[PDB]
Amino acid sequence: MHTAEFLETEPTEISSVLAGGYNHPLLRQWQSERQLTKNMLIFPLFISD
Amino acid sequence: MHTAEFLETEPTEISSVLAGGYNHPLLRQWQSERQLTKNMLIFPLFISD
Repeated sequence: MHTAEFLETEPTEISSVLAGGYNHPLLRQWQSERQLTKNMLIFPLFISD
Repeated sequence: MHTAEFLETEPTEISSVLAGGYNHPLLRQWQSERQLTKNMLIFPLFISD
């Protein structure tokens, strides 16, 4: 029977674990370099004669 | 009479003029690396037994 194989692995290296920083919704905001504010938007206008 | 002296100056170098970037209130916000949002604040709490 084709069985599910599992390789022999070593203990987890701390340096591989990044998931501790983006597992919560608020963290996904915490991870951004800069947040989006309304006073960041420039609306274009096309004036006609 | 002590009079107000004024030295002989050359034409303005563009590279001296930075004022074009912070003369408006909204520009003072435009100049910040990152804006302050409410979801950036962590309120401390001291729980008692």
